Amino acid sequence: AELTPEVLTVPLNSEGKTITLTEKQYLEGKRLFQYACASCHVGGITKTNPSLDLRTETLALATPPRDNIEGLVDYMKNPTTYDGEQEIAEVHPSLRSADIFPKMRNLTEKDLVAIAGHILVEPKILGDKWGGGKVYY
Amino acid sequence: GLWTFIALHGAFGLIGFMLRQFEIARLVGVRPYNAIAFSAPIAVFVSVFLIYPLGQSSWFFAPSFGVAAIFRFLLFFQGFHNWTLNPFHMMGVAGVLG
Amino acid sequence: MEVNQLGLIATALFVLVPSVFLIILYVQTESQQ
Amino acid sequence: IFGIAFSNKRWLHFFMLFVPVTGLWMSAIGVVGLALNLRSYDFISQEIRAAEDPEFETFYTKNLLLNEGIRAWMAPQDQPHENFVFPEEVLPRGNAL
Amino acid sequence: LVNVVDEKLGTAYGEKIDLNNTNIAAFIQYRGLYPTLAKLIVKNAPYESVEDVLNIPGLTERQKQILRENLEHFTVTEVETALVEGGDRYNNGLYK
Amino acid sequence: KLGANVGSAQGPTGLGKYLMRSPTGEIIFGGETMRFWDFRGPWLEPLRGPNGLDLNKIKNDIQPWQERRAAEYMTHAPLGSLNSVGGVATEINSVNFVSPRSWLATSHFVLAFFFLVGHLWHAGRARAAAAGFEKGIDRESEPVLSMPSLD
Amino acid sequence: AWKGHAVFRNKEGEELFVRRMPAFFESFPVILTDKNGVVKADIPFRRAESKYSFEQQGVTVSFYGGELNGQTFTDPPTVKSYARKAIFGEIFEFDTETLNSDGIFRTSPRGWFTFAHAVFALLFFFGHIWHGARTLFRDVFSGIDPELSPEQVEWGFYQKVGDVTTR
Amino acid sequence: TLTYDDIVGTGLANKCPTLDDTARGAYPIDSSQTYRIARLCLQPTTFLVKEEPKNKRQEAEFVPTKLVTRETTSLDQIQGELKVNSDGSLTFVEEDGIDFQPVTVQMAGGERIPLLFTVKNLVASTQPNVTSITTSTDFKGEFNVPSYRTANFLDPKGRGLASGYDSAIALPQAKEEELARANVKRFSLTKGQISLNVAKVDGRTGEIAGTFESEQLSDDDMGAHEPHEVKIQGVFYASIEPA
Amino acid sequence: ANLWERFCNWVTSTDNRLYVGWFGVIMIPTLLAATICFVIAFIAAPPVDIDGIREPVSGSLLYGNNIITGAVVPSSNAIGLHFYPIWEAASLDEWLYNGGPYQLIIFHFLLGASCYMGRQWELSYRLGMRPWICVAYSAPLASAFAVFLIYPIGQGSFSDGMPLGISGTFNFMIVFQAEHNILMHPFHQLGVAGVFGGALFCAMHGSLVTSSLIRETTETESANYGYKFGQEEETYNIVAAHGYFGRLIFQYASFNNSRSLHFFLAAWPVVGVWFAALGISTMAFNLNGFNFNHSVIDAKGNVINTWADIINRANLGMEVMHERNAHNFPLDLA
Amino acid sequence: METITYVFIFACIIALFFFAIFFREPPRIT
Ligand code: CLA
Ligand code: CLA
Ligand SMILES: C=Cc1c(C)c2cc3nc(c4c5[nH]c(cc6nc(cc1[nH]2)C(C)=C6CC)c(C)c5C(=O)[C@@H]4C(=O)OC)[C@@H](CCC(=O)OC/C=C(\C)CCC[C@H](C)CCC[C@H](C)CCCC(C)C)[C@@H]3C
Ligand SMILES: CC(C)=CCC/C(C)=C/CC/C(C)=C/CC/C(C)=C/CC/C(C)=C/CC/C(C)=C/CC/C(C)=C/CC/C(C)=C/CC/C(C)=C/CC1=CC(=O)C(C)=C(C)C1=O
Ligand SMILES: CC(C)=CCC/C(C)=C/CC/C(C)=C/CC/C(C)=C/CC/C(C)=C/CC/C(C)=C/CC/C(C)=C/CC/C(C)=C/CC/C(C)=C/CC1=CC(=O)C(C)=C(C)C1=O
Ligand SMILES: CCCCCCCCCCCCCCCC(=O)OC[C@H](CO[C@@H]1O[C@H](CS(=O)(=O)O)[C@@H](O)[C@H](O)[C@H]1O)OC(=O)CCCCCCCCCCCCCCC
Ligand SMILES: CCCCCCCCCCCCCCCC(=O)OC[C@H](COP(=O)(O)OC[C@@H](O)CO)OC(=O)CCCCCCCCCCCCCCC
Ligand code: HEC
Ligand SMILES: CCCCCCCS[C@@H]1O[C@H](CO)[C@@H](O)[C@H](O)[C@H]1O
Ligand code: OEY
Ligand SMILES: [Ca+2]
Ligand SMILES: [Cl-]
Ligand SMILES: [Cl-]
Repeated sequence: AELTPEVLTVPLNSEGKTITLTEKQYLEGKRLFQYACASCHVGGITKTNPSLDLRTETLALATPPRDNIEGLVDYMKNPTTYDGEQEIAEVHPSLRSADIFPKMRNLTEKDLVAIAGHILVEPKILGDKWGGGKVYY
Repeated sequence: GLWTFIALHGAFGLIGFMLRQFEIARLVGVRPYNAIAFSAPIAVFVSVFLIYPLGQSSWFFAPSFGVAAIFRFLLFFQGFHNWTLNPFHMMGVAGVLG
Repeated sequence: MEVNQLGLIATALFVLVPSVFLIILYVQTESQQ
Repeated sequence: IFGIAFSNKRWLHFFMLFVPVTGLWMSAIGVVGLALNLRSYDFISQEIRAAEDPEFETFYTKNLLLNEGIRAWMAPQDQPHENFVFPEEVLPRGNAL
Repeated sequence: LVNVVDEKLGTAYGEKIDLNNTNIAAFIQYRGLYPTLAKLIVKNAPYESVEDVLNIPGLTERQKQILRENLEHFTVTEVETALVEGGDRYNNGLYK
Repeated sequence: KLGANVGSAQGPTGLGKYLMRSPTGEIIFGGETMRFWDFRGPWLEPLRGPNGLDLNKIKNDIQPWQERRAAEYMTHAPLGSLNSVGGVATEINSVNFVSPRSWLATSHFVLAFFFLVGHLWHAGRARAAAAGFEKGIDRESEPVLSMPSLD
Repeated sequence: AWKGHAVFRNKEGEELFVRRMPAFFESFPVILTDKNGVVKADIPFRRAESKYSFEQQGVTVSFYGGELNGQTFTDPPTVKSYARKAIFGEIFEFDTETLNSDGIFRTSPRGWFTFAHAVFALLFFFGHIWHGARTLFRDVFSGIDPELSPEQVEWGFYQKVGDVTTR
Repeated sequence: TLTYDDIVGTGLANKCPTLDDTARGAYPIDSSQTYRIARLCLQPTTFLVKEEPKNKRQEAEFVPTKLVTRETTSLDQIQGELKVNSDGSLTFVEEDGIDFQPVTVQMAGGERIPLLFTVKNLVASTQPNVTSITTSTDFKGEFNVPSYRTANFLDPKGRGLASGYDSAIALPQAKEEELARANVKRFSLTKGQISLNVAKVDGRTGEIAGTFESEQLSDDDMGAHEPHEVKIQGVFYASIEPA
Repeated sequence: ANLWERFCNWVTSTDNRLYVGWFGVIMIPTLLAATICFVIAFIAAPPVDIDGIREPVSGSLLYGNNIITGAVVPSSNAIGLHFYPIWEAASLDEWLYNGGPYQLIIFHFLLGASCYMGRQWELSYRLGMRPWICVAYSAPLASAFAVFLIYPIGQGSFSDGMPLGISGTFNFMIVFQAEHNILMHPFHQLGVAGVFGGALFCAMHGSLVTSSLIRETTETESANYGYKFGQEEETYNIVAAHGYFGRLIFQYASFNNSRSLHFFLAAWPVVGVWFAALGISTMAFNLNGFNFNHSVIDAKGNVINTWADIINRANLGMEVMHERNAHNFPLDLA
Repeated sequence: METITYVFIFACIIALFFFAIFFREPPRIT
C-alpha cells in the first residue's frame, strides 16, 4: 500500500468538489497538526471532550458540516459548538483567538489547508484507529 | 524456520558447552561442579523454549527471541497463567534474588 | 472459608515427618562421643 | 550484625552454588506445569467466598481482574490465527478508563 | 431477579434515543441536537410521549424544526432509576 | 455546561462524581484526584471559599480563561516516555513531550542518591583512614583476635 | 445427560454460533457470529453502548437431541445461560451435589500422568549429570590434588592440556 | 471573617454555622411573597443503627455506632424553593446542593454499616398557618435514598448493573441459581423521613438553626443483602431569603 | 567511670552478642514497633479502604486471607501523603479503616533499616574493618525506599505504595507495568542484568571454588570438614580454578586476583540494583519506559505492529481493569 | 484452622531464629 493521489483527494467543499493534496501537503499537515492540535486530538479523539471526535462521519454531522476543507478551515478560524449554535473561540484554539492561543499566531491560510487535509486523509489510512481511542491502539 | 533453527542449534550448543565444562574439568584436574551448576540454565532453556510450547498447541506460544518479545512472554504468563501466584516461580525468584 | 480440609493433615505431616527425620539424626549424632 | 554468620568457607561457596541453581530448577518445574495449563491460577476458597459475597475483596481478586483485562485486550493481536473479534461492548473495563 | 438495564435494551431504548433515559452523548448521532437541544431535552425530561419534546419552553422555531425532523429517532420509555440517578444522563462514565 | 448539577452528582462509589469532602471536611474535587486536594494554584483559588470549593462560584463564576488553563494543564500532565512521547505509557506516538518538571525531578533524584552513596563511601573511608585501617586488617594486630568469643 | 445441541438464532432467524473457549482462557466472553464469522450478538460488559445484546438482537435458542430436544427458549436470561454453557461446547446436565462439586475445571489422568512424568524426566536428567560426574571424576570427589603443579594448569607449559608428557 | 486558610485542616469545614443563643426571634413570612432557602446545612452528630432481633417478637432498638470515615459527613450548600401554601404552611422543595455523603459507621463487634446519608429531593412542610418562623416552627418531610453505589459500580469479581460480568466467571460450571442474588445487581430507591426542629431564629438575617432527626435505610450492596434502618441525629442551619 | 560513660561503653561494646551501637539505639525500637504492628495487622486487621472509595480491601488472615493473599493494606487514597498517626484518628476503628497501620509500619521500618545500614558502618569501625559493606546494603535499602516512600511521594499517595503482602506485591508490579511500562525502562533492564548477573556469578563463584577444593577429607565425610574456621591457609586452589575457567572461555576473561574478583561480585549486583531502584524512583515522577507504540508505519501510513505494540495491548488490559471503580475522568494522571 | 496453621508455622520459625542465634554451635578458631 502507498500514499496515492486517490488517498490524497478529499472534499474541498460541501458541493462535492474535491481537491488533491500533495504528499508534502499531507506531511506538513501532520507536522502542524502535531504542533497545534495533537495535545488534545492525538489519534483523532478529543481528550478534553471525548464525546466529539475527528472521525469524518462525526464531522459530516456537525453544523455547519466540517467533513471538507472549507468547513475545517472555517472551523480553525471561527470554531463553533457541534450544532453551530455557539462560537467557542474563547476556549478553542483558532485564528480568531490567536492572542490567547499563541501557537495559532504563526499559522497561515495554506497551513490551515494542510491541517484540514491531514484530518480528512488520516481516517482513509487508519480506518477505525482514527477517532477510535485506546480500544484500537 | 529461523526460530526452530536457533532453538535447536541453541539446545545442542548448550549441551556442547556443558560437555566442554566436563572435558576441561577432567583435563585440568578439578571437580565438575561448574558443569553441574550449569544444569540449571539448561533446565530453564529446555522447559521454557521446548517443553512449554510442546505442551501447548504449537511453537507459536514459545518465547520469541527478542527483548520486547520476551517482555510480552512475561505479561502473557501473568494474564493467562497467573504465573506470579505459582509457588515454583516463587522459589525461582527466591533463588535468583537470594 | 471453604478450604480443602485435608490441607490440615497435609500440612501437618509435611512439617512433622521431615522435621522428625532431622531431629532423629541430630540427637543420635549428639549422643555419640 | 545479623545474628548468624558463615564459619565454614567450603559450605559458604557450596551454598552460593546451591541457592540460584536450585531456584532455577524449581522455576523450571513450574513452567513444565504451565505446558499443560496446570496452573496455580486460583484459590478455590477465595472464589467461593467472593462469588457469594460481593463485599469480599482481596489483592488476589484484584489481580484476577487485571489478568482478565490482559487476556481480553491482548488476545486478538497476540493470537491473530484465532481471529478474535471482540466488539468494544464486551471488553472488560473499569469506570471511565 | 433481573438486570433492569439488560431488560431496557429489549425495549425501544435499545433502538432509539430514549428522551427519558438515554445518556446525552447519544444526541451527537443526529445533526443539530448537541449540545443545545440535548441539554434542553434532558433537563425537561421525563416526557409522556415523544412529541411532548416540542412543548419545551423557550424553543426557537429553528429548534422546533430540528426536533420535528428528528422525532422518528426518538422514543420514550418509563424512567429507569438506574439510568438516570448519579447524574448518569450527563456523564455515564463512558469516554472513548 | 451540559446541565449537570455537579454538586449533587453521586458517582458510582457513592462519593460525589465531581465534588466530595476531604477528611477534614473541605469541599474538594472527586475521583482519584481526591489525593491532590492540597493543591493550590492561581487558576483554581477563585473558586475556593472558606469551606473549600464553593458551589455557587462553581455554578456562576468560572471564567473562560480558567477553562483554558485547566485544559492546557490537563493535556500537559508531567507524564511521558523516556523517548519523549507525552502521555500515559499506553499512549500512541504523536506528541513530543516530557515535562521540565519530570526531567528536573528525576535527574536530581538520581544525582542526590548517588551523592548520598558518595557520602557513605567517603565518610566511611575517612573514618577508616583516620583510625589507620583503610588498607585492611593488620595480620599481627587483628582486633577481633584480642576480643573474647561471643559464645 | 446430554441436554442436546443448542442452536442459537436471532430475530431475523439467522443461525448464530457461539465462539468456543480456547483452552488458554480461564474465562471467555460470549460472542455469537454467523457462518461468515461476523459478530451478530454478544453479552456486553458495558451496557450503555451495547449494539449486540441478546435483547436487542432477539436471540433464541432451540435444542435438538438430548433431554431438551424439541424445546425453544426465548427469554434473554435463559438464552444467555445456555450461550455461556455453549462456549464449552456441547451442553450437559451435571449432578453437582453428590460430590459437592465446586464448578471449577480439573484435569484428567492424561494431564496428571503427563505432568508427573515430564517433571520426573527433567529431575532425572540432573540425576544422570550428578552420577555421571561422580563416575568420571571419582578420583577428585573429596577434592583436588594438594600437590597440583601450578604449571599443569597454567598456559603453554604443556602443548596438550593435562598431558605432562607434552612439556 | 474566616478564610480558607484559617479553616483548612481544622475540621471546621464539616461543621454547620450555629446561631447565637440570643437568636430566639421570629422571621415574618409575607404570604404574598416567594421565599428561598439559600443555604441548608445538615451536620450529623450520631448515627444509630436498629438492631435486628432473633425472635422477631421482641422490640428492636437503635444502638450507637462509631464513625470511621472521618469528617466527611455534612450536607451543605443545599438550596431550594420555600413556598407558602394555601393553609399558611411553608414547604421547602430541595432543588440542589451537596445533599448526600456516603458514611460508614461501625457497630460493636466490628460490623461496618455503609449508608448514603442524604436529603435528596427533600420535600418538607411546617404546620399550617405559619405567619412567622419561630423557635416552635418545625419541618417534617420525605426524601429519596438512591442505591449507595450507582449503576456502574463493579463488585470485586467484576459483576455490576450497567457494567460488568453477569455471572460468577471464576466458577464456570457452578449452578447459577444459588448465586443469583450476588450475580444480579439491583438498584434500590427508597424513602427516608426527616424532622427539623427549629431552635434558633435570627429574624433580622433570616437565619434559622436547630436539630434534626432522619430515618433511612443503609447500603444493601445492590441487593446482595438486607439494609439496616438508620437514624441520624444532628444539627442544621439554614438561611432564608426573599426570592 | 560515670553512668553516661558506662552506658556509652555498653552501647558501643564489641562484646554484646548482638551489637547495639548508636544506630542500634534508633533501630531496635523502630524495628520492634514495625514488626509488632505488622504481625498483629497481618493476622487481625479489618479491611482497609486503600483507594479511598469506601471499598475496603481485606488483607488479614482472620478476614479470609491466606499467606499468599494476605497483606497490610496501604493507607487510604483520601489521606494521600498526609501524616496519619494513631492520634490523628478519632478512634482506633477509624485508623484501621483508613489503613493507619501501613503508615506506622513503613515509617518505622524505613527508619530502622536506614539505621541498620548505619549500624553496619558502625560495627565495621569498632572492629577495625574496612567500611563499605553498608554501601552494598544501600542497594536493597534504596529499593525499599523507592517502593514505600518515593513512589508515593511522586504519585501523591501512600495508597500507591507497595502493599505489605505477597499478592499485594504482584498487584503493585502489574499496575506499575500498566502505568510506566517498566519493562521497557533501561533502569529496570539494568536491574534485571544486576540480579540475573548476580545469580549467575553467585553460582559461578560457588562452583569454581567448590570445584577447586583441596582434598583434605575421605569420601565418607563432608568435604566441608576439610576447612577449619580461622585457618590461615586458603581452602581451595585459585590457580586451578583460574586454569579451568580460563580455558572454559579464554585466559583473559578469568580472574587471577581474588580481591578484584570478589570486588566484581560485590559491584555487579549492587550497581544493578541501584539502577533498578533509580528506575522506580524516576518513574515515580513519570519519566517512563520507552514508547514505540505505532513507531513502525508502512508507505501508506498503516501501522505495522511490533512486539512493543503487543506489550501495549497487555498494558491496556491492565490499565482499564485496575481499580475499576476509582476513576471518573478519562485519564489516569496519577 | 488455616489461620491457626499459618500462625503456628510462623511462630515455629521465630522460635527457630531464637535457637539458631543464641544456641548455635560456637565458631571455634583452630
Ligand atoms: C522479582 C522479580 C522477578 C525475579 C527475580 C524473577 C526470576 C525468574 N523468572 Mg520471573 N517473572 C516475574 C518476576 C521475577 N521473576 C514477574 C512479575 C512475571 C510476570 C508473570 C515473571 C514472568 C516469568 C516468565 C514467563 C518466566 C519467568 C522466569 C524466571 C526465572 C528465569 C531464570 C533465568 O535466568 O532464565 C534466563 C534464561 C536462561 C538461563 C536460559 C539459558 C541462557 C543461555 C545460557 C544464554 C547463553 C547466551 C549466549 C551468551 C549468547 C548471548 C547473545 C547476546 C547477543 C544476547 C527466574 C527464576 C522463567 C522461568 O521460570 O523459567 C523456568 C520464565 O519462563 N518469569
Ligand atoms: C540537570 C541535568 C539535566 C536535565 C534535567 C536536562 C534535561 C533536558 N535536556 Mg539537557 N543537558 C544536560 C543536562 C540536563 N538536561 C547536560 C549535562 C548536557 C551536555 C551533554 C545537556 C545537553 C542537552 C542537549 C544537546 C539537549 C538537551 C535536551 C534536554 C531535554 C530533553 C532530554 C532528553 O531527551 O534526554 C534523553 C535521556 C537520556 C539521554 C538519558 C541519559 C541516561 C544517562 C546516561 C544516565 C546517567 C546516570 C548516572 C549519571 C550515571 C551513574 C553511573 C554509576 C555507575 C555511578 C530535557 C529538558 C534536549 C532538548 O530538548 O533541548 C531543548 C537536547 O537537544 N540537553
Ligand atoms: C538471561 C539470563 C542469563 C544469560 C544471558 C546467561 C548467559 C550465560 N551463562 C553462561 C554460563 C553460566 N550461567 C550460569 C548460572 C546462571 N546463569 C543464569 C542466567 C543467564 N545466563 C542464572 C540466573 C544462573 C544461576 C544458576 C552458570 C553456572 C554458568 C556457566 O558456567 C557459564 C559461563 O561460562 O559463565 C561465565 C554463559 C554460557 C556461554 C555459552 O553457553 O556459550 C555457548 C553459546 C551457545 C551454546 C548459544 C546459546 C543459544 C541460546 C541458548 C539461544 C539463542 C539466544 C540468542 C543468540 C540471543 C537471544 C537474545 C534475546 C532473548 C534478547 C553465558 C554468558
Ligand atoms: C503473622 C504471619 C503469619 C505473617 C507472615 C508474613 C509473611 C508474608 C510470611 C512470608 C512467607 C514467606 C517468607 C515465604 C517465602 C517462601 C519462599 C519463596 C522461599 C523459597 C524456599 C525455596 C526452597 C527456594 C529455592 C531456592 C533457594 C534455596 C533459596 C534460598 C535463598 C537463601 C536462604 C538465600 C540466603 C539469604 C541470606 C540472607 C544469606 C545470608 C548469609 C550470610 C549471613 C552472609 C554473611 C557473610 C558473608 C561472607 O562472605 C562471609 C565470609 C561470612 C563469614 C558471612 O557470614
Ligand atoms: C563444521 C564446523 C564449523 C565444525 C567446526 C568444529 C571445530 C573444529 C571448530 C574449531 C574452530 C573454531 C574454534 C571456530 C570458532 C568459531 C566461533 C567463533 C564460534 C564461537 C561460538 C560463540 C559465538 C561463542 C559465544 C560464547 C559466549 C557468548 C561467551 C561469553 C563469555 C563471557 C561474556 C564471559 C563473561 C563472564 C565472565 C568473565 C565471568 C567472570 C565472573 C565470574 C563471577 C567468575 C567467577 C570466578 C572466576 C574466576 O576466574 C576464578 C579464579 C574464581 C575462583 C571465580 O569465582
Ligand atoms: C508487645 C510488647 C512486647 C515488649 C517486649 C520488650 C522486651 C523487653 C525485655 C527484654 C528482656 C531481655 C531480652 C533480650 C535478651 C538478649 O538479647 O540477650 C542477648 C545478649 C545478652 O545481653 C547481655 O546481658 C548481660 C547480662 S546477663 O548475662 O544476661 O545476665 C550483660 O552483662 C551484657 O552486657 C549484655 O549484652 O544481649 C545483647 O547482645 C545486647 C542487646 C541485644 C538486643 C538485640 C535486640 C534486637 C531487636 C531487633 C528487633 C527486630 C526483631 C524482629 C524479629 C526478627
Ligand atoms: C538485630 C537483629 C537482626 C537479625 C534478626 C533476625 C535474624 C534471623 C536470622 C536467621 C536465623 C535462622 C538461621 C538458621 C540456619 C542457621 O543457623 O545457619 C547457620 C549457618 C552457619 O554456617 P556455618 O558455615 O557455620 O556451617 C557450616 C556447617 O554447618 C555446614 O555443614 O549459617 C548459614 O548457613 C548462612 C546461610 C543460611 C542463612 C539463611 C538466612 C535466611 C533468612 C531467613 C528467611 C526465612 C524468613 C521467613 C519469615 C516468615
Ligand atoms: C485542547 C485544548 C484542544 C486543542 C489544542 C485543539 N482542540 Fe479541537 N477540540 C477541542 C474540544 C474540547 C473540542 C470540542 C468543542 C465543542 O464543545 O464542540 C474540539 C473540537 C474540534 C473540532 C470539531 C470536532 C467535531 O465537530 O466532531 C475540530 C474540527 C477541531 N477541534 C480541530 C482542531 C484543530 C485543527 C486543532 C489544532 C489547530 C485543535 N482542534 C486544537 C479541544 C482542543
Ligand atoms: C437460569 C438457568 C437456566 C438454564 C440452565 C443453565 C445451563 S445448564 C446447567 O448448567 C449447570 C452448570 O452451571 C449444570 O450444573 C446443570 O446440570 C445444567 O442444568
Ligand atoms: O494505579 Mn492508576 O494511576 Ca497510580 O492512581 Mn491513578 O489509578 Mn490509582 O491509586 Mn493505586 O493506581
Ligand atoms: Ca421547635
Ligand atoms: Cl478520576
Ligand atoms: Cl488494582
